[PDB]
Amino acid sequence: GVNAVHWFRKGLRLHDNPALKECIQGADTIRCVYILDPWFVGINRWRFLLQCLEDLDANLRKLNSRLFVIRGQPADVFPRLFKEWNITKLSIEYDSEPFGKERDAAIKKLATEAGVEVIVRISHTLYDLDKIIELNGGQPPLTYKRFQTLVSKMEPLEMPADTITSDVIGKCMTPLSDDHDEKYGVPSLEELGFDTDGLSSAVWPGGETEALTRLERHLERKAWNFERPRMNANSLLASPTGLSPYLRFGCLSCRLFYFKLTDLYKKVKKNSSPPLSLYGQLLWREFFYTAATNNPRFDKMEGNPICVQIPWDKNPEALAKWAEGRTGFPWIDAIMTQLRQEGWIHHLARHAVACFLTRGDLWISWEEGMKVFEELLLDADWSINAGSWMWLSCSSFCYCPVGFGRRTDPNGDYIRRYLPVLRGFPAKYIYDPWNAPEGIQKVAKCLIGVNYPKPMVNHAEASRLNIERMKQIYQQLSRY
Ligand SMILES: COc1ccc(/C=N/NC(=O)CSc2nc3ccccc3n2C)c(OC)c1OC
Repeated sequence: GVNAVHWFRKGLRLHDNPALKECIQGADTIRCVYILDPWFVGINRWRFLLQCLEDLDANLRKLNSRLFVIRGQPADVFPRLFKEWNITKLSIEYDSEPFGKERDAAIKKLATEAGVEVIVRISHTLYDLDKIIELNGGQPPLTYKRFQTLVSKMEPLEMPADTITSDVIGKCMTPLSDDHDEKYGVPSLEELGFDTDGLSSAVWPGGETEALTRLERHLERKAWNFERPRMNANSLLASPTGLSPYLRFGCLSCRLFYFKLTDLYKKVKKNSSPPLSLYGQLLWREFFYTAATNNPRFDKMEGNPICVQIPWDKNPEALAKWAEGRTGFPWIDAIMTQLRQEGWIHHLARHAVACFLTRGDLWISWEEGMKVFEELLLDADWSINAGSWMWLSCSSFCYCPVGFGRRTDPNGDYIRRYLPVLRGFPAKYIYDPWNAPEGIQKVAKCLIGVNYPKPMVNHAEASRLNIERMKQIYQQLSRY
């Protein structure tokens, strides 16, 4: 009969999954596979992924199916699967990222050689990015405002695809052996080799089920403005309404999010012509995917045509201090600790630690900060992470590491939550503990230089030098 495989990579969901819906159409058997290579990334990313697969597996059970988790690399695994399962249809959600496109072109050639039809559908982005690039003339818009103009002229988005249900599955069945778990089951972090003794309950549980619950809560919060919210101290904490990791893994469809937001706006504001500001989260995301898709050096400075060639410092010791939250600036270190422990920090917290590392204090390449966020951050994939780091560092498209935190959370509770060694300090000194008298340091049981490091730069001197560097660079921008 007709034996189909849907290959999950992103799009880790059953709702709005047109590739999977089309693949099941006219198929006698369906197997959903995730190809896992744990030896080819921080532990919170692995955990989030595994939880996404457990959720997918549980939701597939409802359809008399299971997720097949296969170890290895797609180029080695799919030829054997095509033969051992007699596959003639393989579906994927389209991946616009350069190395994804290259991988998928290689797989499509194997599938062509084996007599397998490849179904590719766009549903990780709102638009066909290639059509945006055609509308701008063959080059991506390199400013957000130009991106918004292009997008506002595009044909309206079609409805998200129907969720896979039993009436959709129909006659299509999944052949299952009794030892499915032993051979195809979702592994634990331990079975990938990680110690989990230090881990607590995940602040960001993976999965489509979690995503659809959060989407509902997110919309209620927006219904009880549609303008960009203002950050306060509470905004720094992970929110039960946060959607960004779910959008990054495809647990939540960006198109379903778009339609629900539009429906809420129309119900609350009573106009069918909402401002594109309603969609800023999704359109910035779409902007960077568009910028990145045809630029295989998007995550690099040298050889990247859109990146200013800035002579960054090379300083592995300062880089590691920043990455490990040992800068001696409690605001910076608390943010980097939350990122390390939980996998998410507020975007203005991102601005602060990125400015500190790059154009503000340490003059280290944005490429280095990007790699750290890649390991630790749940919601930033290759295109978004690179684009955001170039944007922040003034490389394409000055935060005070004391006063920003002090203005955001003057009582210092954010610091005390993530930097316990500093809990004894009073508010007057919690953001600048080097300024506390030796008496206050001793009472706080935290000698600066012993129990918590001294600040790694003088901010005023470092920012003054770096602000002059960036002014001179842009005063001669064509040189760079
Ligand atoms: C240093 O790294 C980062 C720096 C900044 C941001 C985002 N800051 N967001 C704003 O300033 C308000 S608008 C907005 N919504 C977006 C959604 C996606 C991508 C960009 C976005 N922008 C600009 C970030 O998150 C992606 C980073 O992580 C990699």
